[PDB]
Amino acid sequence: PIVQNQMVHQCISPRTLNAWVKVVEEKAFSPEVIPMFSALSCGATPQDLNTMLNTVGGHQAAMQMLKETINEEAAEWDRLHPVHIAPGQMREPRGSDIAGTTSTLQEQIGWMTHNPPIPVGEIYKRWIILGLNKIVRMYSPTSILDIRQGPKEPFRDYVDRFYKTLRAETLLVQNANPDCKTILKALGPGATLEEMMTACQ
Amino acid sequence: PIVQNQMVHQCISPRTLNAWVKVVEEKAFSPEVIPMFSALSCGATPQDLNTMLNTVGGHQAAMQMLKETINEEAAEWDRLHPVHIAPGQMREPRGSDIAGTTSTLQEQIGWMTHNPPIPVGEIYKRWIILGLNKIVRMYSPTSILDIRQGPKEPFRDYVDRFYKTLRAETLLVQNANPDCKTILKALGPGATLEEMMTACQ
Amino acid sequence: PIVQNQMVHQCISPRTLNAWVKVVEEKAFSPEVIPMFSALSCGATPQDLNTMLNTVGGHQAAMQMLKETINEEAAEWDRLHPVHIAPGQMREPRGSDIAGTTSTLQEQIGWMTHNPPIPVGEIYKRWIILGLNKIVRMYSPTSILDIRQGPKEPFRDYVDRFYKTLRAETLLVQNANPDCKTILKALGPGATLEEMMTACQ
Amino acid sequence: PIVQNQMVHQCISPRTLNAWVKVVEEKAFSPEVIPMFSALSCGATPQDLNTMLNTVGGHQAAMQMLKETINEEAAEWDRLHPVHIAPGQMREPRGSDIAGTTSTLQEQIGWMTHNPPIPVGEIYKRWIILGLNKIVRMYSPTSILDIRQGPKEPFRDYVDRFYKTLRAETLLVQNANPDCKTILKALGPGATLEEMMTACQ
Amino acid sequence: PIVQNQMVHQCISPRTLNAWVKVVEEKAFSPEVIPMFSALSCGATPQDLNTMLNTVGGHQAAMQMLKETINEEAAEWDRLHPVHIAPGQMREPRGSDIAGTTSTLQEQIGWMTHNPPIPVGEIYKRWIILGLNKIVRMYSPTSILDIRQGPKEPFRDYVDRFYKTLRAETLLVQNANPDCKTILKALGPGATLEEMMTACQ
Amino acid sequence: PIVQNQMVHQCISPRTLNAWVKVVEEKAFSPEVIPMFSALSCGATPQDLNTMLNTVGGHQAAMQMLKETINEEAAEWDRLHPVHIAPGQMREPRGSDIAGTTSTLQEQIGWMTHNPPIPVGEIYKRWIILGLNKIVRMYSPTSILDIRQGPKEPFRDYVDRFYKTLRAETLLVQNANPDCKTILKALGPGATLEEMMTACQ
Ligand SMILES: O=C1N[C@@H](c2ccc(O)cc2)c2c(-c3ccccc3)n[nH]c21
Ligand SMILES: O=C1N[C@@H](c2ccc(O)cc2)c2c(-c3ccccc3)n[nH]c21
Ligand SMILES: O=C1N[C@@H](c2ccc(O)cc2)c2c(-c3ccccc3)n[nH]c21
Ligand SMILES: O=C1N[C@@H](c2ccc(O)cc2)c2c(-c3ccccc3)n[nH]c21
Ligand SMILES: O=C1N[C@@H](c2ccc(O)cc2)c2c(-c3ccccc3)n[nH]c21
Ligand SMILES: O=C1N[C@@H](c2ccc(O)cc2)c2c(-c3ccccc3)n[nH]c21
Repeated sequence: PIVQNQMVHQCISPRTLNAWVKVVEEKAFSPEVIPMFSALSCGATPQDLNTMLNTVGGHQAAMQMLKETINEEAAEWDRLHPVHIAPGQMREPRGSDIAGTTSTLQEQIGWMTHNPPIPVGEIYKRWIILGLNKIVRMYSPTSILDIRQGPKEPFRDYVDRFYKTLRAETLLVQNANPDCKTILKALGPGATLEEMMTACQ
Repeated sequence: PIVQNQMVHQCISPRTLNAWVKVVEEKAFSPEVIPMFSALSCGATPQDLNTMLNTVGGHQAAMQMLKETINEEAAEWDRLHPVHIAPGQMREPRGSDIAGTTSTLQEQIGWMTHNPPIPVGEIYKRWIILGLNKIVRMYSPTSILDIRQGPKEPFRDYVDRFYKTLRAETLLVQNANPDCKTILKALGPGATLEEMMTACQ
Repeated sequence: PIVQNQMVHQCISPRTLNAWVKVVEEKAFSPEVIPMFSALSCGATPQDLNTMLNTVGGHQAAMQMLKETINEEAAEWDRLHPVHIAPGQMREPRGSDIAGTTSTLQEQIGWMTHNPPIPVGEIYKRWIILGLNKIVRMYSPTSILDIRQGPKEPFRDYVDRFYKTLRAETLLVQNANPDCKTILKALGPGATLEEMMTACQ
Repeated sequence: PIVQNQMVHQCISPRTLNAWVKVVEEKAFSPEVIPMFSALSCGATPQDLNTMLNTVGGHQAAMQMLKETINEEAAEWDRLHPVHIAPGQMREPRGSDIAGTTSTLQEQIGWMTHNPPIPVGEIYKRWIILGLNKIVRMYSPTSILDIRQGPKEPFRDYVDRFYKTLRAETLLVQNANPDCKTILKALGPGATLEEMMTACQ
Repeated sequence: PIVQNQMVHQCISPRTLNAWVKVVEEKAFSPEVIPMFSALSCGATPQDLNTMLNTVGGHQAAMQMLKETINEEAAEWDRLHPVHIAPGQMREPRGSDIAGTTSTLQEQIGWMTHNPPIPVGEIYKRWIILGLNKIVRMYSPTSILDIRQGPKEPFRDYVDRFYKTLRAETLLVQNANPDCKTILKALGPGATLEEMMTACQ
Repeated sequence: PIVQNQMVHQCISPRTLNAWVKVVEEKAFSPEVIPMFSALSCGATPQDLNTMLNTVGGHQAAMQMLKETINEEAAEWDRLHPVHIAPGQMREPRGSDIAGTTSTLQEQIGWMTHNPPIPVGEIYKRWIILGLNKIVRMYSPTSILDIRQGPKEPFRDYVDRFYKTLRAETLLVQNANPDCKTILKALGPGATLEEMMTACQ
């Protein structure tokens, strides 16, 4: 990453490398893996972002889809900012430069700590997370329509499933079971989730 | 977080990220998870507080209730402090800015290290903990009325349960079993818990 | 904690938070948990001491007894030092201020690093350890009178039990078994534990 | 490694040493072990690169092949840059010097931090990774021709295998099973992997 | 401990605290626990040395013997250096001061960093290790006389046992079995252990 | 160790202490334990090298052989450099001084950071590794002559064993099984291991 000591490059740590690999192995593309990726890639250069993605062993269908999303975003960067060199001067980053493909670490360090800074780490991380959210949604096994409360299912457990599915992807009342549904209609409109959950406790 | 080096931003650590996720997985909304959250979010920016909350995989009914509490507190912040920009000047944080929704990391860094400082990390953490205490209370399985000492239950074990339930949520004497209750009445008023626990040992 | 960088505040660490919670879970109120608590709370502010105590999940009968001891010590602090404010000046800490109840972190930082320093961290830690020793003694299952050497028990194992019990709470010779007791009387007075343990090997 | 404090030598860490050894033990020469090696050897001297390779216990057929690749690259370095000494002056690194065989740590430190720098760590790491990719390819058990979708195999699982094999080493459509193949031909040309994977969901 | 930043006090770490406790739990008073104790107590104050000893849960017979050895050494310190105060001046450390019993942390910090330094940490550690070696020897289960090579025991395994016992507490040839003994006598005098071990391989 | 802050002494870490002890316990005197020892003892003083060796619990036959090798090297140091004191001046290190036996930590710190430096840490580490390689070779269970490819053994597995044995201690072709041997002779002379391994795949 780049961090303060002045902004300087620091090695990505064994802890960070390990953390990311393990979260992917344990959680796959569960929605909460996105904020974890983002946190572990704090201050990350494009080389670091590529390093973290490369260390993943499985899920190569997903990694391939991620490359496609990244390519799309790179072509849009080049559409918006066409790259136009003078000796010892900073060059303009194209799409592939931001994705760490055609840029060196020094060039990446140069853009990020420049004044004004060109945050190629954050621009790339945005493309990656955009791609990762597309995968999270695809790998979501259940539609929100299929999430309904079972006759003996505690209301809490049903809501946990409802917003879990919704995160990946008055309907809550519709899909509640008959008993709790009657209690919820009795509360009327403008009832908070807290009040609903207490009412069906 | 923000810490001293001067106040500067530091990345949230893999240890901290991991610690929080594991405590939630192991303890759910047991009362003691609140002080742990608060300690792990020491010096935290709103982005950090959102990051920690986002990394939680389950409990989305609870996370939804937390958003509701946060919204309520945000509307009260905007009621108390209406946001009213001049070039290169610091803007006033509204409710959603404190919750990290409509504020950047730089703006957050700017408010927190300003002189005088606007501690948006602590103001937000207060809203979160307020919401988290509401959940702790809701998920408490047992009422204090139902906590009574069994005929062969050691008095210590009963008191452990009594104050455990009470933390989530002369009654102690009333709910004691006949044998220990007689010993406790014999001690009279103004007996400390220590003396009570020794008397029924 | 407060440590040198100048004396400055540092966040309590995930390692420290975890260490304390695990020692309590594994050892409960075994005597050796007191020196571990004291070591893990090195340089601790009252907020830190409260944080460590709060993160404990079980043992709420004990935590309640601890509050009682702390209250007693707070009332004695207020008896000895009655608190008597001038703008931008340091105020005098009362009992509840030392216990972190009515004091902010800044006020705590202010007292501790002041010249001359008012060590509210150490004064509070003393009250806590005083309370913790009272609990260690209470939860000690065996009296030293009941610790006696079994007919086939190695003398070493018996002494391990004898001083273990004694830590929580020529008697050693009296409670030794007949065979080893005769050997010990033959050594006469002024025999060291080493010589006793060798003589009954 | 060499890192900023000025560029200075730092010891390779127990965490780093352990990380590398464990990844090799768990993953052998799975493709993703290359980016992990590269990340763990960030800022590494030739001595460090040799240290990491030496700590590997098994896979000595592979380590021998790696030496061969390294020798080949060393002979090409000597072909391109023949080494031609003056007292207290820096000497020119030959092939074996870059590979850490005939160079001391001080000489390595000297080349790397020189102005202009001769990055012997990165030049050597390139030779090593070049050798490691040759092994990854050799130890790949399956040809991409043999990767075909089973009649009841989810399309996602088949693509995971397809790009996994391809990483080690409209064919994707050809090797799909009859049912999904018909759906894919119906999409026409220029369909993204995302659309293909959704179409066969 | 005390370390360089100038010599300043640093908190004993959770890693260090944990390491010591675990080594004692796993190895008891195996000989190699002494050098581990010494390494973990590097730069340690008397308070730190007492902290490490206090955190040990079992082995209170041994800890009691350790106190006895320490007392003996303290009385010898007071015999050699009788303590003879002037305002704001450093006082002379007596036996109990070195053992951390009657000395504060500040006084300990004062002696250790004084010029010339009075290394009370090292003087105390010497008393402790002297006591610990006495225990290692006592808890050694086997005499070296009883260590003899079994008829089918590999010579290496026998020598491992021989020097293991010897560490706790031409004899090696005498106690070797008939077959290997004849081979060893054939080597003559002045044969190294290496040659002996090869000869009986 | 000694490291840069200026060259200053730092405590050997719990991580480092633990790492070494565990590698010995898991790998004994497998060849790869030598480079691990060397890496973990980076910047080590003789006291540190002795500390690491002392913390090893088993293998006392080997540790004894190591002392013998060290003694031999010490006598050669004294043969080459006879030690010949002036107040407050640095003395000349003899054999036993380099081995940490008759030298203090301060004297060791003094030699190592002197200008010009006398690297007693590296000179001693060389003696130790020289001794450790002698043990690795001795404890190697299999001769390279006994390593031959089984009739159904994959060629890769055989080569792994061949160079494993060779590390501890056209022969590769001779010891290959009939089928693969014919393929290898057909390749002719000057075939690389890569080509051989592919040819017998
Ligand atoms: O140099 C690299 N550029 C990206 C990359 C590589 C190819 C592509 O079509 C899009 C992005 C990448 C990746 C990568 C790996 C998995 C998912 C996304 C990007 N790894 N290394 C690189
Ligand atoms: O940008 C964010 N703002 C909050 C948030 C998001 C929505 C809302 O109604 C209240 C607060 C939040 C959260 C969040 C997640 C779980 C519980 C509480 C807040 N995560 N990210 C953000
Ligand atoms: O703000 C606090 N003050 C103490 C406290 C709280 C109440 C009391 O009667 C005595 C001390 C405390 C504790 C606490 C918890 C368990 C045991 C001892 C003190 N946690 N937070 C606080
Ligand atoms: O000093 C060294 N130089 C390399 C090396 C050693 C021999 C060779 O033919 C090529 C490279 C090496 C290695 C090594 C070990 C395994 C794989 C590759 C290089 N370990 N130490 C050294
Ligand atoms: O303040 C202390 N002084 C020593 C001590 C305590 C009593 C004694 O007779 C000798 C040394 C000690 C110990 C201690 C504990 C176990 C073994 C050796 C010393 N713990 N705390 C203290
Ligand atoms: O002070 C010491 N000097 C060495 C040592 C001790 C005796 C000897 O004959 C050779 C070297 C050593 C060792 C040691 C232990 C195991 C193997 C090699 C050296 N531990 N402490 C010391």
